[PDB]
Amino acid sequence: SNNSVPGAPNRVSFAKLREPLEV
Amino acid sequence: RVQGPREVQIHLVREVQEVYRAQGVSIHDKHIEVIVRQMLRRVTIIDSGSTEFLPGSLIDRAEFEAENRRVVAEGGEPAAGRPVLMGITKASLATDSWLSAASFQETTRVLTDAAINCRSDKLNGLKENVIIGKLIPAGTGINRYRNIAVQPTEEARAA
Amino acid sequence: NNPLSGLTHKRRLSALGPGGLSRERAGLEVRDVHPSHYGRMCPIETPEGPNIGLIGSLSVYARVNPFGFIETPYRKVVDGVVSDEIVYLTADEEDRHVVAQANSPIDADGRFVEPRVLVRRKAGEVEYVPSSEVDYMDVSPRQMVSVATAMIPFLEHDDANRALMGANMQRQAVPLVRSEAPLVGTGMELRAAIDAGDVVVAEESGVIEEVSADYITVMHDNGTRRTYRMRKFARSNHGTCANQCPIVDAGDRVEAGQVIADGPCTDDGEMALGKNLLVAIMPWEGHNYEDAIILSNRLVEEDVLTSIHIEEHEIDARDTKLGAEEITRDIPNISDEVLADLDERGIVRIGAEVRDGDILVGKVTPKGETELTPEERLLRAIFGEKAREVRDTSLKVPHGESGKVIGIRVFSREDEDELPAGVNELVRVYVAQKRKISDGDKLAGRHGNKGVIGKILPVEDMPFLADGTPVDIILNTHGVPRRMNIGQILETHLGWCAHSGWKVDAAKGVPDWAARLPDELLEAQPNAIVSTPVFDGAQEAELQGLLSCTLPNRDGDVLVDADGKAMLFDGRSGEPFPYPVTVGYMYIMKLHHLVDDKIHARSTGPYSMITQQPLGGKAQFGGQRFGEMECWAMQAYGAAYTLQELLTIKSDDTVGRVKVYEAIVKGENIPEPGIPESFKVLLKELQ
Amino acid sequence: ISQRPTLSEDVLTDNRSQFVIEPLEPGFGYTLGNSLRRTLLSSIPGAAVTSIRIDGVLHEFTTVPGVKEDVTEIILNLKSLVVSSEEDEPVTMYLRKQGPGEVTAGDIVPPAGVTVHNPGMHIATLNDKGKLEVELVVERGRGYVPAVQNRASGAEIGRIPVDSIYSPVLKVTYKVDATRVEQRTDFDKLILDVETKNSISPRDALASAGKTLVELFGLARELN
Amino acid sequence: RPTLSEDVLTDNRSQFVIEPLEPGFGYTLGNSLRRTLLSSIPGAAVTSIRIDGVLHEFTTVPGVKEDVTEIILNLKSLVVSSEEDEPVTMYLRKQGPGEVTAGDIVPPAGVTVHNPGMHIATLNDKGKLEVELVVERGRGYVPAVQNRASGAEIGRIPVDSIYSPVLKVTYKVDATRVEQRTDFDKLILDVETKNSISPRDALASAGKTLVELFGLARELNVEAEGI
Amino acid sequence: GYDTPLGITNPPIDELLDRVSSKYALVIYAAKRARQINDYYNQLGEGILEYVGPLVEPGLQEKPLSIALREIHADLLEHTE
Amino acid sequence: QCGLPKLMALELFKPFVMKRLVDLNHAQNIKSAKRMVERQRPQVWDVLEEVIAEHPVLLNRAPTLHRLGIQAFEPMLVEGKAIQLHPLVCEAFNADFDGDQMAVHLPLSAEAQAEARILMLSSNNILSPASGRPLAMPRLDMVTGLYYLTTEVPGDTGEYQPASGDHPETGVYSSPAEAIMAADRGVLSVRAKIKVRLTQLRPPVEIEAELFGHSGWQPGDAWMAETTLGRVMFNELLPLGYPFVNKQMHKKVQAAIINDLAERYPMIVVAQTVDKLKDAGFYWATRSGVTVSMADVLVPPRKKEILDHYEERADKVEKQFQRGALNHDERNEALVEIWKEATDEVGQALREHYPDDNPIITIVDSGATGNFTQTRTLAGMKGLVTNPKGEFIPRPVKSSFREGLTVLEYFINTHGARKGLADTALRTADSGYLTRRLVDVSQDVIVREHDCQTERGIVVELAERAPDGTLIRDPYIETSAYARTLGTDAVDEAGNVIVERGQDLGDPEIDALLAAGITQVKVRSVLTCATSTGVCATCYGRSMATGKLVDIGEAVGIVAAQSIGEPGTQLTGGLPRVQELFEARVPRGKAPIADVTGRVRLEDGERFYKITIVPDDGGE
DNA sequence: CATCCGTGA
Ligand SMILES: [Mg+2]
Ligand SMILES: [Zn+2]
Repeated sequence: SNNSVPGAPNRVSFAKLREPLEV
Repeated sequence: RVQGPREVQIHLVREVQEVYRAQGVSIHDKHIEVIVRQMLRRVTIIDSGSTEFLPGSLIDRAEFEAENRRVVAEGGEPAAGRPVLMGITKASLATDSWLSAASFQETTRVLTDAAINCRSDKLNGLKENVIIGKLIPAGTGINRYRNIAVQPTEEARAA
Repeated sequence: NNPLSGLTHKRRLSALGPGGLSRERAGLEVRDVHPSHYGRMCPIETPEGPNIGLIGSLSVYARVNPFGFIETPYRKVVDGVVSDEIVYLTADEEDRHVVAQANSPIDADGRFVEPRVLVRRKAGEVEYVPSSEVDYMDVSPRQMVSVATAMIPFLEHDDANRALMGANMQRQAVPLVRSEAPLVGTGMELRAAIDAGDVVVAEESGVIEEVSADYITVMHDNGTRRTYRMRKFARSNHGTCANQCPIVDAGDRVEAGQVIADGPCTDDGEMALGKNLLVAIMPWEGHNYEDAIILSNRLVEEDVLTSIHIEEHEIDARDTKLGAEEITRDIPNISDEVLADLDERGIVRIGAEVRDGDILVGKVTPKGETELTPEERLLRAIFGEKAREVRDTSLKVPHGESGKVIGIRVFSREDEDELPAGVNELVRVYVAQKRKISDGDKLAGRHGNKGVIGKILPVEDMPFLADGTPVDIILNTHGVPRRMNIGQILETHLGWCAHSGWKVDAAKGVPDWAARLPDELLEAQPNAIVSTPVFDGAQEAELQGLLSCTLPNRDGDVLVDADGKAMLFDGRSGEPFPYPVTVGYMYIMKLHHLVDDKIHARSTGPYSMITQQPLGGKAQFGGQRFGEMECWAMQAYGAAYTLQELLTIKSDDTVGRVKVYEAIVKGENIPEPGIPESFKVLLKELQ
Repeated sequence: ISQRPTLSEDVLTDNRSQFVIEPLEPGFGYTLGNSLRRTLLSSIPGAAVTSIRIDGVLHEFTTVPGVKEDVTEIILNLKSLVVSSEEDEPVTMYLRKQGPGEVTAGDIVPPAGVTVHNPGMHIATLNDKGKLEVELVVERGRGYVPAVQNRASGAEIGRIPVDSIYSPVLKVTYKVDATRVEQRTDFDKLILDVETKNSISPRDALASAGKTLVELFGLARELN
Repeated sequence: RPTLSEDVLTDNRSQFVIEPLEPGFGYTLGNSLRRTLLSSIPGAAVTSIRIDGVLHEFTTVPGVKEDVTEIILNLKSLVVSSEEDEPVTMYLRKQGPGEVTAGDIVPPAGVTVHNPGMHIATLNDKGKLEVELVVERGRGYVPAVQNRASGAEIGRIPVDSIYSPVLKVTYKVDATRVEQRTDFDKLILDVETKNSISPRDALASAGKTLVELFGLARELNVEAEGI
Repeated sequence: GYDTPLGITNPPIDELLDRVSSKYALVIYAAKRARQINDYYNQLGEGILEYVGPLVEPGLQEKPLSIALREIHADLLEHTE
Repeated sequence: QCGLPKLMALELFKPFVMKRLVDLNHAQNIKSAKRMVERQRPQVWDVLEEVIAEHPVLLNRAPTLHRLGIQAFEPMLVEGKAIQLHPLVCEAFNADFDGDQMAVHLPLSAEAQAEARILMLSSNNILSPASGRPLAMPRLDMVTGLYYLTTEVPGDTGEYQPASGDHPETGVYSSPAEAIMAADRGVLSVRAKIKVRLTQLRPPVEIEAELFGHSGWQPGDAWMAETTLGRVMFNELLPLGYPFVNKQMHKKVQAAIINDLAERYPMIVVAQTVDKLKDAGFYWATRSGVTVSMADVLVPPRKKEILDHYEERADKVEKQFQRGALNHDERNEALVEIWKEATDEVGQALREHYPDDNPIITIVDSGATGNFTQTRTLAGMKGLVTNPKGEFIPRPVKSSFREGLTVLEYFINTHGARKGLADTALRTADSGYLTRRLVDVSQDVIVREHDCQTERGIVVELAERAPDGTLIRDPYIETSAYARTLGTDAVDEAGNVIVERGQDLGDPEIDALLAAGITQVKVRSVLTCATSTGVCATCYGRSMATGKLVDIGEAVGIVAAQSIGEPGTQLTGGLPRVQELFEARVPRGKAPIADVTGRVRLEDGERFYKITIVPDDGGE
């Protein structure tokens, strides 16, 4: 997932793990 | 001043061309020459002579050699003339019609001078005619083509 | 324009305005991209026109400090060890320090991999620097971009020229009848939709007590009830269709901050700026020559690219010197066939159909008691009909406009509705149109790939795959490598993998190419949604591999190859196209440049009050301008009579244009032009 | 160098059916199955809704009190409604349902000679206190006929013209087995693939396709 | 409105104009009618030949101007109608100075040559020429490698068989404006045939042929259609 | 030797240009005759002594310019500058 | 022709339709006929169809940079609300289809329509008045489509095979009607080299003389050829009477054919011929199989190998500067050279690695569109980027766009991309201003007479004398001589005159002087010829658009201005140089010239250059 | 040949 914060549809992401801060 | 009026024309045309050559643009020398021709149509007044030509004034070759053709027949001193090269801007401003000049650039300057010299405009040009709404003095506008009578051949006749 | 249009426009960095600079004062230094703009202001998003570089958007992660400067977040590295502690830095403060790039490899604890890493330094200079000297590092790879910019998948594959247009055009997207989320995302599509305010977010947690198309009621945990009303079929500032629909069903458990109902251009709380179209990268009978676009008629028969457009028509009744304007159903010399769609007051009835020229609000005004024509006096004695003193001043439908009347707003001075001095009755009729997509409508993708619809073929004419499915959109191959925006190509590949679904081979282990691929993407369903964050996400090796993973259709056959291409059949000749064509799915947006607005013409009409020339604009029904540049073209040709006509009897010849209209309708010859009234003006201005 | 009258075989499935036609001329199979494909997708007669009316509604762009959907989304849901009518002239259907619960294509009441083939189709989720009285008009036609045409005829202000997708055909394709073995054994075998909407049979679709084409190719045979 | 059929003419070929077709049926009718005239009409042509003074191909025939190649080609253009399916054989022999044509050919019973004025080869003095021809029947076009064993291996030459009596067909699809609709299709069709059959007849046969195909489909129900 | 000229390309301008001094002349040449033909039709209804009518067969609803341009090709007009 | 919307035209011809409505009694007067058109009654759509009959309209597309910016068309009523435009005139309007609009002006007066159909009709303005080259030629899909079939593929199927063994000659067909049936069966490739007997195509001039003795080829006379099936279909368009062309159709090849057709064959032939080419280009662009994939775009094999070589040659330069043996001005100057060399070797790595099947290269090398420098950027590497100063950055973008640029790379490329868009907007403003100055200065310049009669002209260098012998064509031949008219009889060494005076120089008339040996001709110029007002016709010579002598009355002054300003957008001296020349400014360079001819006396000093010249003829 | 004001882009 990318933004697992609100209760959103699951959009899987090619990524290096981004945990600095939410937009 | 070194190589004369004809050489300076050939130099401009090819130096101009050289810029469009490098970037892959092909303009025929013809079109360039048309503009170049318009730059040298004026010669300056070295000595006034008997003429009414103010010294240090750029006047057309046609006018310069026709006034020096009238004064030569009059008996007075002809004005000494040296050829002069003009940039297209000031050349466009030095035009005979104040209408064409004012409708180009520096409109406040054109009118100030023209209203003082009492310059009368013969509405005979492209920019001149378009403004007043006359047919332009070129193409299908010239009297040669404009005044044409078309009639059926004597062979052609109602049935 | 869209939930993003607002968003983008709510945060803009303009150097224009009072206290700032003028457009002519700005040289070439003010406009270009400065080094300090990193993470603060976007280098991509800026207008194309004469305002370029003087207008920009704020970078995503940036914020404003109490002194009016722009701060930006960086992660703090103690000693080669990344710390979650974050401090916001200003422009000049960062220059005194040294910053590492976001994508630099980091230990699971927090340490760096290589001693020398990529380093950002004052004055836009960059060098390799030992790990002992590293002060800070970027928050995100996508730190330097703006909101609309980060919504461009595979941004780092498109040149800044087209990527610029890719950002600018998203702004002009149009809200469709219903909207789908893109198969290829970037992750930004969620937070953009929420922070737009044009969706409905739940304030406090609870359960949906009742849901209707009109409103949603939420039963909280403490007992209180908040009701969220749905904006239904409202006209935006730009005539687009702000229409909201409830997502949740009655009885759903909803937490705080969750989207319970989204608006236009939104699908399940995500920015839905377009549709997912089955693309084909090929020339086709020239109909897509020079950036034109061919569409499947399926997009017309299934309203896939159909939009609703609302217009507000206004008219008032004032107090005049000859009496007062009154809004009535009785208009002089009009049949009952024309008035048929009005009510008793003179207003059109809601739901009625209106075409151009028809009457919306019947108003008549007392015309001045001037001596009527002796020839019209004679004409009124024969038929014995006495003239009324009321002239028709009705509100008719403007040329081009048409649709269904979807509401009336009337304000009367009588009904105590407070009006400006002089006005009695004011009427507002609202008319919506259901514009399907047609020829000349400007479409675009996110990669600066624009163009208009050249032709929409019948569904059968369309180049189709082996299983019979016809493609939706046929883009031309020629206009791709030139623009350097081959991110539209990568979107097509990943777009196909997302539609078919895939499954990496786990037998004999996890393959070496899909080794950096996170676990959750090793198996995907048909019609799956994925994220390709800018400066992260998919890489060319994984994309190529995924093209091999493509799951077969219902008939048990794979349709595209490892190249991403497939074999098409020409729907016209039947024979198969000689070579494999690149097929996949692309996200295409409907931009707000529609022919139904753009088209305009005029025989005769209104004229300038001073120069006596035609007026200008479609709004005033004015004619085109034949400028100084166009008069040179005529002059060059030598078409004196054409040029003369345009500037005389076609323009401001007061007596000419009238006698030209008569010569035409009588079928005679065009008379000789006179004197341009404008020239008379000049000779008087000189005087 | 061989002569044999052709065949027209069949390998079935409920919704879709494979037709096998052989033996055909070399390089003829493609431009033959295509002429059927283009006849199917465009000019096969079917039936669908043309116009509707709702209680308390005068135009497409509004909401019924108590219902979750708006008329736009409701009309858009009814586009996937599958209908088959024998009445060559227009007929009127009905749908009336009140209180809580869901309404479907099953609650539609088709008169004599009209049949709904997909009753499980969702139309609208009527919450409590929500009432929905509708009135649908069904006609026979072919291809695709836009809504915009109904309105100018004289249709009263109550009516809401809806797009018509008459085409009962779903998806058509083909593949060809050409035996190019160097001999007088060179022929093509056609495998046509036709899937319908459960409005008509795949066979009945190929039959109306042929009847059309036969009548068209009969004008090339008539003398001057 | 029911569709019309028209004709603009020339001796060997002519153009046919079909209008007005229901929108989208021009192309639906286009390539399907072309591939029928070119492939689905039976005739007769030369399968293989045999020359007396030939043991290999590169050397020309003794006493003949033309090469071995240019004679095969001239023979390909020979138009012939055989009455029996089974392969027949015709002999063409001539000697001395002059020119050999298609009227010099000795044809079997029920086998007709339709262009007896066709140039074939220019023989000179002391120039002998004896040729055995093998005539079969079929459809369309068949390559030469497929006919490499249809003559005695003492100089048997495989020839490209052009069975089809229709030579070349092209088509264009313009749009005619019916009523207010400018969507209707107009089909123009160019057809050139041999000297065997008229184009006007080659279409009727090509037209009747296809009616049979679409019969199979129609037989099942004959539900609905309108003209 | 070419294909049949369609619509506004007929009469072929090349053959039109053989019967005139320049492109510009042909314009006034034709147009002034187009004026005569349209006069004749408007005058004839109520006036005698009109210019000579169409020296060729007028196509159904043929434009006066299109009439003139054809009879120029028929050499049925005289040319004066 | 042009597609005019049914909605646009009705308001355009509104009083022309009202006229015929009361003619055919649909309306009783002019007031009611007006009401009919506004209500859009179904009657008027039949009436309007008759009104616009051969009544030309104008299509203007701004900016109007040259006179072909406004062209006439025969209006065609069309469903929809968009204007339909011909794919060829897009080169003239410089109009694409990314949302471009066009103004429409309807001529009323009898003279105006005459001017439109004759002077301004698009089918008459085929050539550029600036160069005489075709603008209405195959351009994008068309060129790639034709280039397809005229290509000769070596081992493709159906190819001609010599006779050997027991099998005769394979690949020889009697007629084009046969070869058509072969590819229809699947035996023949439309790109394979075969042998066919043709009956309706005139053979090459070199072969016509061999097979007929120039007995005058005739429709029916046969001859054998060695081309491909596609090259035959292509020559049926040119069509008859034009010598067969057995080559593959690069754009330059197609540019030659049309330019030849412009000369000899008449206008209505060219207009129809080029039209056929368009229809052929698109149909074959379709079945050309030209498609962009991630697979068709391949990164070089020695990608990392080559870049490691020059990065190693770079680190050597960095360490040579680290010791301070290299100047800072010299350090980057060498670093620029290293990576410039690197980028080249990457491009070479693509050409040979890329099949000529590759659609990315197929489009580039066929002159259709795109540069290989784009292909390099896409598949190889971006290379050097420009500084805000303009100088090339010492740091190189090693990544291609297929691989994905690094975050920092995208940043610096973007900077350059923007400043490019800014300048492209600023030059245009300068270009249009220069244009308007040029127009005003040459407005009184019109062709008023037929001949000045003066013998004055100017010398043109026809060709340069090769050192070994023979001759070398001058590079300025096309632009300085080819359209001129002679001012003096051109004689060789003999007393024999090759070209008379008063003769226009054509293509073969250059070769008559080129082979004769004469390398200098005197030609009548606009400069030399002197008349009262404007210029003469003869001096000016061949109008680049007509291919014939300029008509008396043409405003050659304005056309010249447009012809100079139109392509001014494509410059780097540059455009400021062009202004510096036409405005006669005392230049920046200010290079000195010799006052009197003589022996040069160089006496350089390190602080200053001084040049003395001893006069050749006495003098001081 | 280099500055100061006014006029354009
Ligand atoms: Mg554009
Ligand atoms: Zn002269």
